[PDB]
Amino acid sequence: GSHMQTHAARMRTFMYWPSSVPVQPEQLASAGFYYVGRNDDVKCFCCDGGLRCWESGDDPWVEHAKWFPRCEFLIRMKGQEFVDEIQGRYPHLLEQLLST
Ligand SMILES: C[C@@H]1CN(CC(=O)N2CC(C)(C)c3ncc(Cc4ccc(F)cc4)cc32)[C@@H](CN2CCOC[C@H]2C)C[NH2+]1
Ligand SMILES: [Zn+2]
Repeated sequence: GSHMQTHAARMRTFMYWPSSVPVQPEQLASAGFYYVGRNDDVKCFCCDGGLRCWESGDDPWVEHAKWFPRCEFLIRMKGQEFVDEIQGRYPHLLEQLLST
């Protein structure tokens, strides 16, 4: 999309985020997601991928890589190797583990 490109702008959309959803605004906004204003529906500012029905223990970066692996914002922030491993591809696991 053309909006919500900054972390601060994404955070502002969470003003009416329901307090009972077990995933928090900071986690979502960091992973590129902003609140669309209905239920627990979020969208990525970059790939426009939509996610809902957040569950306790969900990791927004893992959900981003599981559903929208070609997102250029996801790749810039987390790197192609992170996305590959979420997609079940491990030819570069040792180097990944070593590098960090
Ligand atoms: C966090 C986790 C996500 N998960 C998948 C999910 O949310 N995806 C996967 C898919 C990309 C196929 C998809 N496409 C449309 C919508 C709808 C939408 C959401 C936001 C929005 F702004 C506008 C529309 C959701 C959605 C949940 C399980 N989902 C729940 C829905 O049915 C599919 C199922 C697999 C569990 N929680
Ligand atoms: Zn995205």
